[PDB]
Amino acid sequence: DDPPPSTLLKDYQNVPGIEKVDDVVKRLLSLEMANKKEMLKIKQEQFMKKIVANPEDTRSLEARIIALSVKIRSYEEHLEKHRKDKAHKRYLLMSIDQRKKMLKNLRNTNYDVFEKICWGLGIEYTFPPLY
Amino acid sequence: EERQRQQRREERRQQCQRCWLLSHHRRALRLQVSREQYLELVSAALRRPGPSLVLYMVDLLDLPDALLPDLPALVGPKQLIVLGNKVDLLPQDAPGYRQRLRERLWEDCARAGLLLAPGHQGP
Amino acid sequence: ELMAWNQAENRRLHELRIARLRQEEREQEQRQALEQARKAEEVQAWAQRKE
Amino acid sequence: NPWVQIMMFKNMTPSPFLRFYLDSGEQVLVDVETKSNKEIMEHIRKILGKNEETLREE
Amino acid sequence: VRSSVHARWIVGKVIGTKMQKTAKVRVTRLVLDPYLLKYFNKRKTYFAHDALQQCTVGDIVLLRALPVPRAKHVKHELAEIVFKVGKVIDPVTGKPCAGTTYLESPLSS
Amino acid sequence: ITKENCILNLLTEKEVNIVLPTQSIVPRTFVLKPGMVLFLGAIGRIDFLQGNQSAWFTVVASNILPVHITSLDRADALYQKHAGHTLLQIPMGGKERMAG
Amino acid sequence: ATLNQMHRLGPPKRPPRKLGPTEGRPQLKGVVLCTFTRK
RNA sequence: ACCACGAUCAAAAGGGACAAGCAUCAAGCACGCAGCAAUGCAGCUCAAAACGCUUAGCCUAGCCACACCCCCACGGGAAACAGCAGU
Ligand SMILES: [K+]
Ligand SMILES: [Mg+2]
Ligand SMILES: [Mg+2]
Ligand SMILES: [Mg+2]
Ligand SMILES: [Mg+2]
Ligand SMILES: [Mg+2]
Repeated sequence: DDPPPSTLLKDYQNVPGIEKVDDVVKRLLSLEMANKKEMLKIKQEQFMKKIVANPEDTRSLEARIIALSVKIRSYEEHLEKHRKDKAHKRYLLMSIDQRKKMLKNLRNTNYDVFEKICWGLGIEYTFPPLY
Repeated sequence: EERQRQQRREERRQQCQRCWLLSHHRRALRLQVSREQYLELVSAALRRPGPSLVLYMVDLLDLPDALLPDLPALVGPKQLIVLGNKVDLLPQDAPGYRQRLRERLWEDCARAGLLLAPGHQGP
Repeated sequence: ELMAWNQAENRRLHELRIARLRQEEREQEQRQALEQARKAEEVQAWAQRKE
Repeated sequence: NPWVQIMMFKNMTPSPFLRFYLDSGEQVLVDVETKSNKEIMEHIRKILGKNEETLREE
Repeated sequence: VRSSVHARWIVGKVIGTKMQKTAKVRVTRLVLDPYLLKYFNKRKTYFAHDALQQCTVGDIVLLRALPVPRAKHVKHELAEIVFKVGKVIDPVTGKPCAGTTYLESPLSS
Repeated sequence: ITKENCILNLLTEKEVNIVLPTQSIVPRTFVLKPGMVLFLGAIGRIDFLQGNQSAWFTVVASNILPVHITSLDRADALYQKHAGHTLLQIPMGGKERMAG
Repeated sequence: ATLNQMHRLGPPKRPPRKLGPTEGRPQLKGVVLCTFTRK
């Protein structure tokens, strides 16, 4: 599910006094009047809060997996409309491959975080075919 | 057991209601009759004028075929394709034995009063 | 006796490991202090711009 | 030592080490971090290597 | 004289757990090429009895020969798990680790 | 159409299974001089006699039908002794079957 | 070829030597069928 | 030893190792596990060469296999020097 359109942008969510503000400025500063990239940023921020131990550390493998997952969701939403977009088809298939690679590395290094990631993002890890 | 696995290999190289109906399938496929019984029962339907074709099948091992001269009465004056079966069970005596078998079938048809009209013939 | 000697050598290397890691902890503390100062300055500037 | 199973592991632990499994079930751990390869040889020879005298009797 | 099984102690990686209480382990030995005089890994599959079903694909395990084979191909039993997949504890310092980095510092204790 | 004058009519199910080849046939060549006899199972026999010189006989039959070569004088006795049984595997049933 | 490739392929395998007119025998006995001359 | 304690020697059985060519032989088709059993699971080998065809006595203080043929030998084919000398 997407964030509500009334949610404030990530950059305008900790500014002091944002609750003492007129409705019109709230609309101007919401996801209703921004392109899709802020909504994806909000999704990423929510997942980082929900899954990882340190939401601020973005270089960790779990953070990269979450980022690639939101990107993959974006590609699937895009291809649901542009069925003949071969470039974005390539991008989606590749991104799935590297997310599988990151999941393999996380499994081999940190199993607890791997379980948490797989539960939080609804990812079913599958072992590669032998032939 | 050994022959069972062998016929499995040959098959590989080839590549309530249902129960009793499959039984009927086997029984109907296995039906056989004599020659004169054939002439008096089955030839009537096969000599109905119209568009028709006969796939006469002959066992290559069991040649000459004594049924071949009797075809004009059995099936009638209609198109006929002779199929030599069980060619895989024949040793390869020399290269091109298959052509020799095909020719031999052709002269065997010729000896009987069968018209040989292979390929394009005319209007 | 040889196993006892191996255990003693392991303990000695463990003490050396503790010394090295305490050193590394101290330089890491001062490094992260400097880096956190930089991050604090950046955060102040950015938050004020958004205000 | 043709009959001894030697096996390798890469980047599984923060520090390098050797582990010997004996017939009795005992395990001997030898930390080799900060050590030179010659030192590793001398250490393993000392702790689990046949002395020269035994080789001479053989 | 303690067992009829040739291989007494062996370390391997678990490659299969689709059996009930039996783990399929891959054991690597070094074999000298007689011509090149270089050592190459030769692989052999072993079946190890896992009573508690505690093996996961990818973990490094140690196997001990049974006094006698319990089955056609089951001749060993899991003595221990040397390296649990993704849950390795540094034997030198005794701390959990993730690859080459400490999950918890040795100094925390 | 059922073939008249066929051995397969006389044989039983198992005997028909043995006689009818199921795998590709392998020839069997035998050089015979005048005064010798070839037995294909208990079903076929050939006596060679009054021949100016030797000859070759190549049997094309099922690989599980035994081919047995003998002299003319011993052929009859061998046939009576081994009709049925295992040396000449077709037909089967001992002397009970050979009565029919 | 790298060491791994040579390990995979293995030692070179000389093809079996060709038999000549004598089929690998010093001499052969023969019966003359006809005599002639060639250029 | 001769009373066996057991040594020497060495079968059957369990574990391991053990020739060459051909992938124009790529799939094998029950080849596994667990349970006292009943039964349950669906598994096992394989491009690091399984399965298959062809070739050859071998790793020589010697060893293996065979002993007219049907691998075997109750039975049958049939009447046996691959023991020495000899043809
Ligand atoms: K033999
Ligand atoms: Mg034995
Ligand atoms: Mg030979
Ligand atoms: Mg014998
Ligand atoms: Mg002699
Ligand atoms: Mg002889």
